[PDB]
Amino acid sequence: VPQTVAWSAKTGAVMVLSNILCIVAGRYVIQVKGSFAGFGLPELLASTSLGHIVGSGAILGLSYVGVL
Amino acid sequence: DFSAAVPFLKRPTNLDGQYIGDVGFDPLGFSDVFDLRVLREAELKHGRFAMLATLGFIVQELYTFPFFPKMAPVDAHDYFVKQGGGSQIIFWISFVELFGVVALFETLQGKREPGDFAFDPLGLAKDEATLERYRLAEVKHARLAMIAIGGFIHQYWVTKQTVLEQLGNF
Amino acid sequence: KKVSITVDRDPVATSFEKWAQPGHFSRTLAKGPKTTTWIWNLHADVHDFDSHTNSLEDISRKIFSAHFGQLSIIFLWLSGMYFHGARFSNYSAWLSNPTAVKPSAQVVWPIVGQEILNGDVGGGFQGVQVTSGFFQIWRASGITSEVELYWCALAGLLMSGLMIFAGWFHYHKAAPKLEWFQNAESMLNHHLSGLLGLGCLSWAGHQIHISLPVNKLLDAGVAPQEIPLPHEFLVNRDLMAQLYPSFSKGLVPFFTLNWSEYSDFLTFKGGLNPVTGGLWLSDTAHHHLALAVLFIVAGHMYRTNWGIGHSMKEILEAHKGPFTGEGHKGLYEILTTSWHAQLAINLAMMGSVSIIVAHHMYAMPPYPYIATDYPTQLSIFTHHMWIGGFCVVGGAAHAGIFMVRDYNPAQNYNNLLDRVIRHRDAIISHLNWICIFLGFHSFGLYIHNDTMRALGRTQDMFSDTAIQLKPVFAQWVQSIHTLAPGNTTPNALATASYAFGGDVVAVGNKVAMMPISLGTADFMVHHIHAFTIHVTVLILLKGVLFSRNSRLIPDKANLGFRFPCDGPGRGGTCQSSAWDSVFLGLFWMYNCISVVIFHFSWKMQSDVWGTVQADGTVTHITGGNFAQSAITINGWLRDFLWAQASQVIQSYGSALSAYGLIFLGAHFIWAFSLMFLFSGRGYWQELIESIVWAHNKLNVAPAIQPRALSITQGRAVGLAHYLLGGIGTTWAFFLARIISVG
Amino acid sequence: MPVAIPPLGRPETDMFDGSVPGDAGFDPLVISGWLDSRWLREAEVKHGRVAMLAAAGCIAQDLFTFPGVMSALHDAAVKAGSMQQMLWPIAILETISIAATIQMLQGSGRAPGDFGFDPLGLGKGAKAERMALCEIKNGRLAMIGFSGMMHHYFITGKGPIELLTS
Amino acid sequence: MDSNFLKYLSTAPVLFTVWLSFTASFIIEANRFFPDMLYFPM
Ligand code: CLA
Ligand code: CLA
Ligand code: CLA
Ligand code: CLA
Ligand SMILES: CC1=C(C#C/C(C)=C/C=C\C(C)=C\C=C\C=C(C)\C=C\C=C(/C)C#CC2=C(C)C[C@@H](O)CC2(C)C)C(C)(C)C[C@H](O)C1
Ligand SMILES: CC1=C(C#C/C(C)=C/C=C/C(C)=C/C=C/C=C(C)/C=C/C=C(C)/C=C/C2=C(C)CCCC2(C)C)C(C)(C)C[C@H](O)C1
Ligand SMILES: CC1=C(C/C=C(\C)CCC[C@H](C)CCC[C@H](C)CCCC(C)C)C(=O)c2ccccc2C1=O
Ligand code: SF4
Repeated sequence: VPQTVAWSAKTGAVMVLSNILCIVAGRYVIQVKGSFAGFGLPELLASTSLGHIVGSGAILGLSYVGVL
Repeated sequence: DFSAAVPFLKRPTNLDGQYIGDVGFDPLGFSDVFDLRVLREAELKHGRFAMLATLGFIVQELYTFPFFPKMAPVDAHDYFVKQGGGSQIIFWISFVELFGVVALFETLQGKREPGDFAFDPLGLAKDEATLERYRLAEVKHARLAMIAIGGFIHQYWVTKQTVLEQLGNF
Repeated sequence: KKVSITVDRDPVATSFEKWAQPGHFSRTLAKGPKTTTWIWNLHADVHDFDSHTNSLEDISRKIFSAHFGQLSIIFLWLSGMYFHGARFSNYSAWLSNPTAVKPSAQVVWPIVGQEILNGDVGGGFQGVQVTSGFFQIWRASGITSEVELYWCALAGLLMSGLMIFAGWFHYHKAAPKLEWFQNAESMLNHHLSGLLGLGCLSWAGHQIHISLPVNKLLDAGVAPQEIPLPHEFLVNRDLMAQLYPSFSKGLVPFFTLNWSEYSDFLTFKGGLNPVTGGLWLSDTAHHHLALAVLFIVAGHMYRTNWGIGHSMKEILEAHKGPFTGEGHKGLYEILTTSWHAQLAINLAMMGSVSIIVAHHMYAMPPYPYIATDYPTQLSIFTHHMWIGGFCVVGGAAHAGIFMVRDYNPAQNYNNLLDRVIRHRDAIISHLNWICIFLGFHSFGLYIHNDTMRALGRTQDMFSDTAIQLKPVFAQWVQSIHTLAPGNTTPNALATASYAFGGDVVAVGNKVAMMPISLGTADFMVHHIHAFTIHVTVLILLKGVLFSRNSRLIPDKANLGFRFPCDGPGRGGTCQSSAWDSVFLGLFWMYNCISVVIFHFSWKMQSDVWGTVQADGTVTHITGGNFAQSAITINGWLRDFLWAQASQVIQSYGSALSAYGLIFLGAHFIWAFSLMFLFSGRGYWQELIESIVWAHNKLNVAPAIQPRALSITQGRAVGLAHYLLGGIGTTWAFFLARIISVG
Repeated sequence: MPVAIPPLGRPETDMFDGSVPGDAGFDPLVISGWLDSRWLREAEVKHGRVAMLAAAGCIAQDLFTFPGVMSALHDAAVKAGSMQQMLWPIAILETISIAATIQMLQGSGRAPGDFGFDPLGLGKGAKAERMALCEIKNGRLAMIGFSGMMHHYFITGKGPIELLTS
Repeated sequence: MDSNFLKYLSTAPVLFTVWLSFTASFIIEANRFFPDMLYFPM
């Protein structure tokens, strides 16, 4: 079984970083919606949902490879 | 506008008060899809069965015919399944229910009220106002006995005691 | 918003008037019969909604409500199976002794001696043995009593009533508008995330919370009556944690991404459960949970009222290259306007999925005690193979219907459809050549082997003891999949299936699964399969691509999808429609699926299924005769057809005698079909003229003038009785053989 | 008009027209602009009334118990079957509230949180609007207050007033 | 009873199915109460 870790501040840091990266990426690449003008609740929900998806994948992968 | 019984619900459009006992109570909207004549015939039939059932639980446990063994009414269903009286009662109810089918077809043609079987041999309703008053009384007793018969049967299933002994202790 | 709910209220009055007017839906048919042909026409075009009206909205409403009606029928059927399992089955005795009680959920009444069909099925029970696999499904679901089966039957009946009410409501009371139906993105989002995703998630919930503890107690040897009820597994976390200790940790490991804590009930074991011979239920629970996550993620792809999401029209129009002109442009309009194109795609996909189900369900048995239930395995493989073949040919048929009816060349200029039509001759010619090549170099190997074995030259045959045709690629793939645990799937304990290689998983002295080796005979029969599939594709694709016109008939689209001919001219134009191509492709599908199921039956009986005895040797049902006999047609005739039909022809006077009767009756219906297939309409019309004279002589000629069946109806009736006869013959033969010997 | 936070201003939605009771100009995520107004108002009033009953319950049960014997009370009353017997009438009342909220979203004359119930007559006339404000303010405070008493219980296994006096 | 429903019940497939089921039920009940009648007893 691949090693997963208990919740810590590192897990929170990775999740927060992935969420913020996905929020900025969603600001830049979403075609149909000063830089945060037009920023609405569905776009925030989509970006934070991708942020949990990317953060979960990154946390599981870094726990797999030993970076924790 | 709104229902007379439930003040925060709108009045169902097909509940205009033509049927005695109407307080505009239909939150699931059964009258919006189904024929109200059929629903009222079903309500009165279910209720009259339940009224006779509750009176039967009271009398049939107070008194029992000498030509029958003594047992509880719920066990009496299972006994008369095998003895053959229950088949006789089911047969005669079915026989009357064939003319009930004919009466329901007459109701759907608009030639008969949804509860009118023209059965008043003792002449108890003389004039109109008495008939509306007894209609409201019958509808209320029908609904009340429909709740009460389920109460009787389920409480016997849990306590294994009849109504009148359950009244004496707890 | 753009995606919204638009509904018309009370569009069609609920009335019995049109029930008394047969043919009301068609202006041609509403005039009433004058000939008997009308009657056939009344049953032939009735659910062909687009030919009754041109309004897409009314067609869509009819389709939605008919789908509700089909769902009601399916729910009634399921409720029937649950009820007949509850009341007329030996399911409790089977739960106590799965390896020795034959499943049976049908009991016949004694009338004319048919009570002999109530065979001694074990468990103190007499009935007809059933092979649908419902007992194994209910054991996998954790159903331990017949009371639960009664409640399941009630749930099925209630859902059937709900579906039929929904059909009446959504046609006759509140019919959605055309704009509601034309939301492909919203429908895909809801059906991917809500239907498949939440369905997988809730079934994973049932598997984790109900199926795993009950089946763990069953495999440990606990009697079904002493197993706790499922709600006790729900509320007593200590009882759950006795079997899986990670349940003591609750839902904290899920939300904190400490998922490995759940490794005791979410596993990646692979292989099979040694006690039951089925897949590990923990593996299935992780599987359905992972599928739920993937499906819910996939259900957020497509654009809806809010700005996020993909637009499928943009995706299609962006994918275009130098070989393909305008590319995938115009396909979104086709697939949002033509119901027949969607039916073509979905029927093709559902058929391919059913075929995949048959392969993957024999090879990795998913239910407890289903692997050693050989009649169930053979029945479900054959059944889902047949359903798959029928649905694939139906996808081709409704593709041809789209091409004749709904195709518009103005909206299809230089896109992929237009370019496919414009090089149809190259496509069909290359497919024709590859079909002839496959036929020669696959079937002529069998003919060559027949001749060599008949001429006494065994060293000149294609066999493993002779000139060899080794299936090296499939053997290499088998070696890879055997070497995969620990190397390319390092966290899997065992192989995905033991059919690729490994140990002999045996349950109750019967082989659940063992390696399925591939030799010269397997090479020849897989290339026979490739030949038959390519020829079926040739027939169906030639019919679809030449449905509108050809060099023979330049105005074929004006004649329609379904016409008998364009007359004896041009040399003869018989069977020129796309419908007739579907008619021939159904025969070739029958041939293909028949060879596939024969290969399956012989290979499993010869090399996989059997009894395990002392020193670990496996005695197979036919003793390994496939390697030397399946290389000739004589070997298929003698060692498979002649040898294994002994059980169905000696079934008279036993419980399996119904299979012998159905065997004879299916041979009869198949032969009866050849009267319709080989003959023509004019003979029967003149014979009917003479019979009409006979009835006219006695003044008993009918007012509805009797006519011979139409040419298309002659073909359709011959094909229907042919398929029924052949499939019924294989049905009776398979079932009698595998019930007797397995 | 009350501007809760001056840099972000007052959201331009169907809500914050000023007719809705209890508006402070506070909706920074602008959830009102994406979900219906009456649904959110009904949700707020129902959450507030349930939390008011909950906080009053925590205080009153810690003061006194009905004759005959927090989260442990939920577990022990489920084991007693009390919670099912309290789920059943609440379930009935909530199925009629399903009906009422469906009609209100369909556009009937019912205001959100209004169940037509005023036996004392304290609402009739000019009071109710202010009372509505009072209700919603108390409702919001209840959602804070109970949220203390449970999590505090999670720390101590102790009731909030009994924690306060100890 | 609705005349249109009766007219639907009078259609050829419904009446065919009902009449053939009725005939089949006669044959089945006759063979249930008097089985194995290879011959007319004389
Ligand atoms: C910090 C970043 C980070 C790191 C280090 C990792 C690291 C890892 N991830 Mg991970 N991941 C990340 C971010 C990260 N991920 C993000 C952001 C996501 C999105 C949510 C994912 C989603 C993800 C999934 C869903 C999975 C992983 C898995 C893995 C492990 C891969 C094991 C392996 O060899 O692959 C396997 C290598 C292969 C070659 C296998 C092939 C896989 C399939 C069967 C083939 C499908 C391709 C198909 C044929 C189509 C190709 C045809 C084409 C021509 C069209 C590895 C430890 C896997 C895992 O945990 O396994 C235990 C796994 O299932 N990751
Ligand atoms: C999450 C929402 C959702 C779900 C679950 C479905 C589900 C379904 N749709 Mg669908 N649909 C949706 C949204 C949804 N749709 C939307 C938004 C649109 C408009 C764009 C459509 C438009 C649409 C059309 C036009 C058609 C369907 C059809 C179907 C059925 C496919 C056949 C099948 O597999 O049935 C078997 C699967 C089942 C789950 C059987 C049970 C059926 C009931 C209705 C499920 C209800 C579940 C309920 C929501 C939650 C209760 C479960 C539990 C908590 C008690 C299936 C029931 C087809 C059909 O057959 O219509 C009748 C069809 O023709 N849908
Ligand atoms: C999702 C499934 C599906 C759906 C909804 C449709 C829908 C449709 N198809 Mg299609 N089709 C399908 C699957 C489907 N098909 C498959 C799988 C095939 C391949 C066999 C075909 C082959 C096909 C052809 C070749 C044609 C259609 C046609 C039609 C249209 C009218 C059908 C009609 O009125 O028949 C009314 C219903 C009947 C006549 C009942 C048929 C009864 C069958 C033949 C016998 C059943 C025997 C039974 C199973 C076992 C009996 C044994 C017992 C006696 C012992 C309609 C749009 C026709 C059309 O004109 O389209 C424009 C047309 O020409 N389809
Ligand atoms: C056993 C009966 C039988 C046989 C042998 C064939 C043979 C053939 N059919 Mg056919 N068909 C049949 C029954 C049969 N059909 C029936 C019952 C139907 C009714 C629905 C159809 C409907 C049908 C359609 C609709 C199509 C075919 C097609 C084909 C061809 C496939 C290409 C191929 O395999 O080339 C290889 C040839 C063979 C396997 C034939 C046997 C030759 C063997 C190998 C020995 C050769 C020895 C040599 C010639 C000896 C010379 C001796 C000298 C004295 C002459 C082929 C000519 C397809 C076609 O023509 O396109 C490709 C096509 O589209 N058939
Ligand atoms: C419709 C209608 C009617 C009505 C009505 C009803 C049912 C009236 C309901 C009135 C209520 C429930 C009023 C408000 C309660 C507010 C609370 C509990 C909020 C927070 C408490 C906190 C934070 C606390 C506390 C604390 C304390 C003290 C102690 C410790 O624990 C610690 C802590 C510091 C946390 C009637 C029938 C009358 C008729 C009328 O014509 C109209
Ligand atoms: C199987 C079996 C048998 C049996 C049996 C039978 C007959 C079993 C049970 C039957 C029935 C009818 C049960 C339920 C009855 C009524 C209920 C629940 C009413 C609730 C009313 C409420 C909540 C009112 C609420 C309300 C209130 C307060 C006022 C406002 C309105 C409303 C909101 C609606 C035998 C013995 C016959 C035969 C055999 O041997 C075995
Ligand atoms: C036999 C045959 C017929 C004759 C079939 C007749 C016309 C159809 C018979 C249908 C019957 C009347 C319906 C069902 C028959 C039942 C077994 C008994 C009759 C029931 C009556 C009450 C109608 C064709 O018309 C035909 C047309 C084209 C190619 C081949 C053929 C062909 O082979
Ligand atoms: S034989 Fe029949 S199908 Fe062929 S051309 Fe003549 S009429 Fe048409």
